[PDB]
Amino acid sequence: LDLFHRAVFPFMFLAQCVAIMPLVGIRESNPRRVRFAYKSIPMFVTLIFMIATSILFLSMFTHLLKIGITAKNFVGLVFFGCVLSAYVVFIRLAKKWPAVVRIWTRTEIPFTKPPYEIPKRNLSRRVQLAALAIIGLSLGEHALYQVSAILSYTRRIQMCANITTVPSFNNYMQTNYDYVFQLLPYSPIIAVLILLINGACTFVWNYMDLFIMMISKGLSYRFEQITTRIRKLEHEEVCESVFIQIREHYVKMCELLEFVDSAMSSLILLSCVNNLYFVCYQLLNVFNKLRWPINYIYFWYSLLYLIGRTAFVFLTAADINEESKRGLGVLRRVSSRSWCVEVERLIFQMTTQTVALSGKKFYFLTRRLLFGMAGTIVTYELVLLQFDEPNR
Amino acid sequence: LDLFHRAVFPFMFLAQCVAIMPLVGIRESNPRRVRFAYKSIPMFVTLIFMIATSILFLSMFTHLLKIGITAKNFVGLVFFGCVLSAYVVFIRLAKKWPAVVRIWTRTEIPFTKPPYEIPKRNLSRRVQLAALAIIGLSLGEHALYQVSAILSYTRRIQMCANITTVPSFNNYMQTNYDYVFQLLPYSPIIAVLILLINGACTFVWNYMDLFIMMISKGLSYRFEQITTRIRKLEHEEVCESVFIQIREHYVKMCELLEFVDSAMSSLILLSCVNNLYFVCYQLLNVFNKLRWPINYIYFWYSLLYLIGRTAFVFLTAADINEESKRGLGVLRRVSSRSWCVEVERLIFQMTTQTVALSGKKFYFLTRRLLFGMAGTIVTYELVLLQFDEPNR
Amino acid sequence: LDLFHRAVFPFMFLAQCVAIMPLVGIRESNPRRVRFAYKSIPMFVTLIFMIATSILFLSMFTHLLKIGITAKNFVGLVFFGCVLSAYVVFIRLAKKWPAVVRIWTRTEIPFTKPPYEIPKRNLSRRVQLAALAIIGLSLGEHALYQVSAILSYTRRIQMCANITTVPSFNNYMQTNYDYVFQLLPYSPIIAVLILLINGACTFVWNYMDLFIMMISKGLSYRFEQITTRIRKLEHEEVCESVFIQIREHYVKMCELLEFVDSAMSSLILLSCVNNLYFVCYQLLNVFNKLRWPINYIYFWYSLLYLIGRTAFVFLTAADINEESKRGLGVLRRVSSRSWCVEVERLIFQMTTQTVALSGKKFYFLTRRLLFGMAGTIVTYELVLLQFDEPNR
Amino acid sequence: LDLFHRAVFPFMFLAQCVAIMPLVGIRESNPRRVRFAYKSIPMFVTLIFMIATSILFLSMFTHLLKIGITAKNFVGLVFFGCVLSAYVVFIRLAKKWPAVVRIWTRTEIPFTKPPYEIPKRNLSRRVQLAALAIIGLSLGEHALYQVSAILSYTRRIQMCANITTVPSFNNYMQTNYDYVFQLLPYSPIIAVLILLINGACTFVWNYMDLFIMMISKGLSYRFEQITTRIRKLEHEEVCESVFIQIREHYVKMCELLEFVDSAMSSLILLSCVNNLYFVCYQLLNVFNKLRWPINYIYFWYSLLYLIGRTAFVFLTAADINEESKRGLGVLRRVSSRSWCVEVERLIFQMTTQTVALSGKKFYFLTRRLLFGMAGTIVTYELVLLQFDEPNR
Repeated sequence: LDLFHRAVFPFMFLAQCVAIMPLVGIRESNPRRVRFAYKSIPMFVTLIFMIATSILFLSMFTHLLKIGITAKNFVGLVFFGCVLSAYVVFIRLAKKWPAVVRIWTRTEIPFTKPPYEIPKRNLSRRVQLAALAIIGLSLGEHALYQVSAILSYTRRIQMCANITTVPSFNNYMQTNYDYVFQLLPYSPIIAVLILLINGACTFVWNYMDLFIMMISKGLSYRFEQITTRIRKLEHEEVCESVFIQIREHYVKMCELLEFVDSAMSSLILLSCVNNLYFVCYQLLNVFNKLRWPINYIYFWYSLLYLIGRTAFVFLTAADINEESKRGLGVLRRVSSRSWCVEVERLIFQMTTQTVALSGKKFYFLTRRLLFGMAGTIVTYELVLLQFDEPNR
Repeated sequence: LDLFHRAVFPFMFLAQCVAIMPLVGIRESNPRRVRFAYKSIPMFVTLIFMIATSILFLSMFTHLLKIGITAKNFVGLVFFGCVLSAYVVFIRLAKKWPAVVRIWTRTEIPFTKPPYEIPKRNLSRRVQLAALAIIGLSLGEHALYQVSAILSYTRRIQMCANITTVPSFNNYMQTNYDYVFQLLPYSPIIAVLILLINGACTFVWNYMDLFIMMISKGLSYRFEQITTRIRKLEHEEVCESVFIQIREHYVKMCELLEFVDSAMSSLILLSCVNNLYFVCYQLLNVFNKLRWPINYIYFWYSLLYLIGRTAFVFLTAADINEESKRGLGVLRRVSSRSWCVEVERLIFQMTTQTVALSGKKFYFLTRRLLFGMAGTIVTYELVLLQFDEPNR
Repeated sequence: LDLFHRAVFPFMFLAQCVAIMPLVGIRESNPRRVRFAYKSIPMFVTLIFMIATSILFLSMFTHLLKIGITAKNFVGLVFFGCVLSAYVVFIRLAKKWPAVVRIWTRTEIPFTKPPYEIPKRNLSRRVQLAALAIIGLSLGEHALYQVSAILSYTRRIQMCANITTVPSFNNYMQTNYDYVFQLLPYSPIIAVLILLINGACTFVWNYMDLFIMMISKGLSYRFEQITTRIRKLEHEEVCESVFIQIREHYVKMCELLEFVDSAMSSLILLSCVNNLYFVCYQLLNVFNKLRWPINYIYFWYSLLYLIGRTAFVFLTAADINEESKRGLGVLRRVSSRSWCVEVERLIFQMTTQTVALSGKKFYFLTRRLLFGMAGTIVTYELVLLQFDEPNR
Repeated sequence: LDLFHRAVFPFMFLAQCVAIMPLVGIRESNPRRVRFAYKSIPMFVTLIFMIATSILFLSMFTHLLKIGITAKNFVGLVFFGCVLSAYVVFIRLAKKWPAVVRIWTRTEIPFTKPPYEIPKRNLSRRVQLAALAIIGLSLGEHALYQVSAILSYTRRIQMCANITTVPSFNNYMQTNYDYVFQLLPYSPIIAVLILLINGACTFVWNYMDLFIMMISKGLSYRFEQITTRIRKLEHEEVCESVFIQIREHYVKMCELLEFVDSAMSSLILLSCVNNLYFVCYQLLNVFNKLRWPINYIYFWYSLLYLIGRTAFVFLTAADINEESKRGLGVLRRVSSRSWCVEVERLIFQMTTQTVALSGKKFYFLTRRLLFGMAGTIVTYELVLLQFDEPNR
C-alpha cells in the first residue's frame, strides 16, 4: 500500500548498510516490527563505523596540530566532526524512530481511503525519484573526486616532478590519502578499508540531507492530499461534516509534523549548520585557480551540487508550509451560506499557525527562510572576501 | 471598453516588434484570438533576435576570456545573459499568456459595470502614461549614451591622440563597438544591425520592468475600484448582499493576482535580481571620475534612471498591497448593526492574507520590502566600498 | 480648553517667527481661522529666510567645489540641504494644515467630555514640557557651540599663532564663518544677519524633531485617555453601548492618525533620514581628538543631545503604538458574560492593525523599529570604522 | 508549600549577603513581611559594597587614563560600570519587590490547588538546580581564574624573569591586582578586602543572570502547570466552566508576567547588553594565543561558560513563550461540539499576543530572538575580525 514506511525502507536499509540509523527489522513491511536494541548486528556495524570515523578524526586532528590549525585546513575537521555528529544524531533518531514510525502509520491511515486519492506520482515514486537523484548526484560527485585525484596524481607524476617516483597504488594511498598512515601501519587492506570509510563518510554527509528530503516529501504528500481534497469542493456546496473531517485530518497532520519535528530537530539543526558552513567555504574558495581542467569541472560540480542540495532540502521542507497554505486560497472561496464555525477555525489555524519543520524552534524552514539564508550567505561572503583578498 | 488587454496591446505589439513575448493576433481587440504557436512569423523574428543576442554574448565571453574576467568587465556578460534570460522567460510567459489573458478578461468583466465606476484616469491612460514615461526615459538614456559615445570618440580623436587616425564611422564601430568584429567579418550592414541588436537589448532590459509596471497597474486598477466601491458606503447602511458581492469580487481579484503571480514569478525574480545587481554596480561606480562633463551627465542620468525605475517597479507592485489594505480602514468604520459574517470574513482576509506580487513566494513586493531592499543595498555598498578603496 | 491647537499654537507662533509653517491667524484660539495664503507677511518672511538659506547653501557648495567634496566636509551641504528640505516640507505641511487642524479639532471634541478625564498632566503641560526641554537643549547646544567658537578663536590667537593678528569681531566672522563672505561683500550688518540665519537654520533642524514630538504627544494624549477609559471598567460589568462608544472613538482616533500620517509622511521621512545620517556621522567622528577641553565638552554634549533627540522622537512616536496596545491587556480581562461582538472587533483591530506614525508606509515608528534602527546604526558604524581607521 | 518566594528566598538571602536587592525580612517564609526600608542593616552593607565597587571603578578609570583608553583595556571599566549598574538596578528592583512578591503570591494561589498538580520536579527543586548549577559554574570559573593567576605568577617568577624577586603574597597583590594600591595605602587587610570585593563583583555579575533565570523558571512553572491542565482534557468532553477557569488563570498569569516584566525591564536590558558586549569581546579575543596551558583551559572555560549562561538565560526566558504556545496545540484539537466562545478567546489570546519577558518592550525574549541574536553576534564578529587582523 501507499505508506511512508513502505516507500522509505528501501533506502533506510541502504543507510543501515552504510551504518546509519541502527535498527532491527527495518526491511519488514510491518511498521510495528522495527525496534531499537543496543545489542544487535546493526548496532555492532555502526559501532565499528563510528570507531573508524573517530580514528579518521583523530588522524586529521593530529595532522592539523602538526601542520597548524588555520581557516582553510580546518574544513577536514569540520567534515569529520559533522560525520560523527550525524552518526550520534542518527543513533538517537533510531532510538526515537519506533514511536515516530508508529504514529506516522497511525495518522496516515485515513489518507489511503476515499475521498483522498493517490496523485499521478505516489509517495513511493516521489521518494524513489528524490533518493535516486541524490544518490546518483553524490556518486557522480565522488566519481569525479576520485577521477580528479587519479588524474592530478598522474599529471603530478608524469611531468612537473622529474619522475623519481614509480607510479603505484601504494604511493597514491600514502600521498593523496596521507595523515592516516602516520598513526596506523600501512596495509593494502587497511588502505582499501580507509577508502571505504571515506566513501561511507561522504555518503552519510549526503544521506543526512537525503533523509530530511524524504521526511519532508512524506509530510508534503499528505498535506497535498488534504489540499486536493479541499480543492475538489470548489464549486460544490459543502456540509459541516466534511469540514469537520478536513479540520480533524489537518489537525492530525499538524500533530504528526510536530512529533516528527521534535524527533528530527537535532538532525535539521546539524544539517542546516553544516550546509551553511560548507556553502560559505565553497563560495569563499570559488575565486581561486585550479591546476587542471578536470579539477575545475570537479570543483564546480561539487559547488553546484552542494548549493543545489541545500536549496532542495530547504525547498522540500518549505513544501510543507506551501502545501498547508495552498488550502487557504480554496477555503477563502467557500460560499457564504456554507460557511460555519469549522471553516473559520480551519482558516484561522492555517493562516495564523506556521506549519513547517523547525531547527529546534529557532527558525522555521520556509521559502522566506530560504531567501533570508541566501541574503545572509551573500553578506557573509561579501565580508569574508576581505579575508580572501590578501591571498590573491 | 476599459479592459487591460485593450490598454496593454499597443505596447505588447511594440515589444513584439522588438521580439518580446512571441504571439499571434496580439493586435486584435478580441482577447480570445491571441495564441502561442511555435511556427509563426513572430516566433521566427524572436528566434533571429535570440541568435543575434547569443552571438553578442559569445563575442563578449571570448573578449573577456582574452582580457580576463574581473568584477568590473563582467557586467557586460551579466547584461547579455540577463537579456537572454529575459528572452527565454518572455517566451515561457507568452506560452502561458493565452490563459492569463483569458482569466484576466473573465474576472475583470464585473469591474466595467455599476456600482464600479471609471476613475479620472482610466486604465488605458494610466498604462499609456507609465509606458510613455518608461519608453521616453529609456530612449533618452540611449540617446545620451550614444551622444557621449560620439563625443568621447571625437575628443579622443581631435586631441589627446596626436591624430594619426581619420575620423570615420568604420573606426567608431571597430573601436567603441569592438569585441564583436573579432569573430565576424566587418560590414556596414553588419555594424548597423549590431547597433540595432544592442538597442533592442537595452529596450528589452527596460521592457522587463515596463511589463511588470503595466501588470501591477492593471491589478491596482481593479483593486482601487474595489476600494472606491467600499468607500462609497462610508456613512450609509449596507445590506449583507453588497458585502457578499464585495467579498466575492475581492476573492476573484485575489485569484487573478495568484494566477498572474504564478505566471510572472520567473520574470519578477529575474527583474529584481538584475535590478539589484545593476543598482549595486552603479552605486559602486558612482565615486570614480569621468573624463568629460557629457560623460558625467550621462552616467548620473543612467544611475538616477536605474534607481528610479527599480523604485517605481517596486512601488507599482506594492500599490496592489496598499490598495488591498486601503479598504480595511473604511471597513473598520462599518456601523455596529450593519456588521455581519461577510464583513468579518473580508476584514480577516485583507488583514491576515498578504496581497501582492511575489518572486516565486520567496519575497512579497511591498513597501516594507522596498525599505528592506534599500537597507540591504546600503549595507552591500558599505561592504563593497572596502573593495573599491584600493583603486582610488 | 484642553485642545491640541491651544496647546501647540504658542510654539507654532515661535516657529512662524523663525519662518516655519507659514500661516495666518495661527495665534488665534479658534482653530477655524487659520488658513494658508500665498500672499501674506509670513509667506514673505519665510521666502526671505529661504532665499538666505539658499545663499548659504550656494556659498557652501562653492567653497566645497573649491576645496574638494569629501565624506567629511559634505556634512555642511547635507545640513543646509536638509534645512531647505525642511522649509519646503513645512510649506507643504502648512498648506495641508488647515484640514489637519480642522479634523483634529473635530475628532478630539468627545475626548473633552465624560467619561474621559484630564490626567495629572494635561496636553498643554505635556507639550510645554517637551517643547521647553527641546528649546532649552538646542539653545544650550548653540551656546556651547558659540562659546567653543570664541574660545578656540582666542586660544588660536593668544598662543600657537605668534600673534600677528589683532583680535576682532571682523576677523572672527571672516575666519570661523568664512565661505560666505567670498561671494558677498563684507558688512557688520551682513555678518550679524548671517549669524541669525545660521541660528535659525539650527532652530529649524531642531524644530523638525520638536514638531514630530508635539504631534506624537498630541495623539498619545487621546490614546492614553482611551486606555484609561478602558481601564476604569476593570472589575465592573460593561454594557454593549459602552464598548460601541469605545470602539467608535478608537476608530476615529485611528482615522485622525491616518490623516496626520498622510500629511506628515514627508516630514517624518526627512527627519528620520537626517537624524540617521547625522547620528552615523557623529558616531564616526566620536573617536578623533579635540584641541581643547571646551571642544570636548561641546562635541560630547552635541552627540549626546542628537542621540537623545532621535531616540526621544522615536519613543514619542512609538508611544502611540504602545498606548494603543495597552488597552488590549485590559480588554483581554473582560468577563465572559459581558463579551460581545464589539469587544471582539476592538480586540482584533488593536491586535492586528498596527497603529503608529509611518515614514510614507515604508516603516512604522515603533519600539521594535527603534531597536532595529539601533542595530542598523551599530552595523553601519562597525563597517565605517574600516574607513575611519587609516586616518588614525 | 510550593511557592516562588519559599523557593527563591534561600538564594535571595545569599545575594543579600553579597549585598544584592537590599530588603528586610527576606528570610521569613511569609511573603508579606518583606519590605524595603532605606534605614536598614542590609542597606548599610550594600552602601558599603557600592562605595567599595565605586573605589574600584575610580581606580580602574585612573589607571586607564594613565595608560590610555583603548578597545581592549576598556573591558575593565565596562565590567565595573556594569556591576555598579547592577547594584543600582537591584536597589530599584528591591524597592519594587514588595508589590512584585505580593502579586506573585496572590496570583499563584490557585496553582497550588486541584486540578493543577505538582510535576516530577517542583519549583523548589527547579530553582535549586538552576541556582546550584550557576553558583557552581561561577565558583569554578573564579577558581580557575585564581589558579591561573597564581600559576602565571609562579611561572613568571620561577623562570623568564631572572628571579630578582622574592615570591610573596604582597608582590602578588601589588602586581596582578595593581591599579588599586596606587590610590590607597597598602595593607594585608586592604588587599584581602579588595579580593573579597572583586569576588563579590563577579558574583553579582553572575547573579544578575541567575536572578533572571530564577524569575523565568518561576513563571514557566505556572505556565507549564496550565499547559498540563489543558493537556489532561485531550480526549475528554470539556464544559464551558473549565475553559472559563483556564482562560482566567491564563489571563492572571499574563498579568503577573506583565507586572514582573515592568519591574525587571531595567535588569533584563542591562543583562542582555552586558552579555552581548562580553560575548562579542570574548569571541574577538578567542583567536589570540595564551602563554600557558592553564591559561588556555581557564579562558576556554570562561568563554564557554559565558556563552552557555547567555544562551541559558535566553532559553529560560523563552521557555515562558514556548510554554504559553504549547497549550495552543492541545486547544486546537478540542472537539467540535465542545467549542465555545471561551476557547476561541483563549486561542486568539495565545496565538496573537506574544507572552514573554521583554527588554523594556524593545524586544521580546523568545527562541526567535535568540537565533537573531546569534546571527547578529556572528555578523558583528565577522566585522570586528577586520579590526583584529592587523594585531596578528
